[PDB]
Amino acid sequence: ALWQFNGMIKCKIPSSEPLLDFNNYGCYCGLGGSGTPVDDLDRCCQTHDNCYKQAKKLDSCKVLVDNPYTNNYSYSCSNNEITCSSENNACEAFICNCDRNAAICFSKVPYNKEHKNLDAANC
Amino acid sequence: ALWQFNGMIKCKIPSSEPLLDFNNYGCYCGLGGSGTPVDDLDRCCQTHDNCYKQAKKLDSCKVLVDNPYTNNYSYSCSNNEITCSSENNACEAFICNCDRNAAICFSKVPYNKEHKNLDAANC
Ligand SMILES: [Ca+2]
Ligand SMILES: [Ca+2]
Repeated sequence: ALWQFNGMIKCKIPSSEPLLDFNNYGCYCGLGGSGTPVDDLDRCCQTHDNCYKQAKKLDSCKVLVDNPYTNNYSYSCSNNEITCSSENNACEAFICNCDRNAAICFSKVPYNKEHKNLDAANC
Repeated sequence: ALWQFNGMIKCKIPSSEPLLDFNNYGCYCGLGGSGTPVDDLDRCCQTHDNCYKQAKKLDSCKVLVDNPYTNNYSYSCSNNEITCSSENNACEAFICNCDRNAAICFSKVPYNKEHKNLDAANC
């Protein structure tokens, strides 16, 4: 869920408030997304949107009526590393991994304020 | 909460159903507990009851109206090891550790069916 993803990105970027800093960035970081990623942080977001859309094709995920930003899973953050728990059932485990990967991606790319609240005419 | 503790003990003992196998064992494994532990598994349970009672003295825990078996925290199980997450606030982090320790204790001691549903006249 949204609230596990928020903490995974602060696990990796402790100075950040992910829901403010990474929301509404580029063409993909945020609800939906279309067009060409404007940079690498945006490409991180596009890959995560594709991961979430892959998750929805999983038959395990067909039973999950709570769709991905409300679908709760388990993970821990320890010494700024993220671990998806084995108690996750297959669907939750797929979304956890989607989230792990996007948070780690976000910590490896530049952040460009120019792209914050980027006008949609760009996507 | 009860449901995080159940999974921590299956993290460590994967063949088990903790809520059936360790409930109502000796004088301490179960709600409450008084008397002398009948064995080492029971002493594991006494130490965990003392941990939970220590937790209740914490000032952090004073705000937690949901008392410990409903007080949810985060942890992961990976390769049969348990890790209490850093996103746990202090109270939850104290209970998580109480639970980590009891699950690891339960995996290191003998299990004695004689003590299963042990008559209270014994405690
Ligand atoms: Ca998006
Ligand atoms: Ca007890």
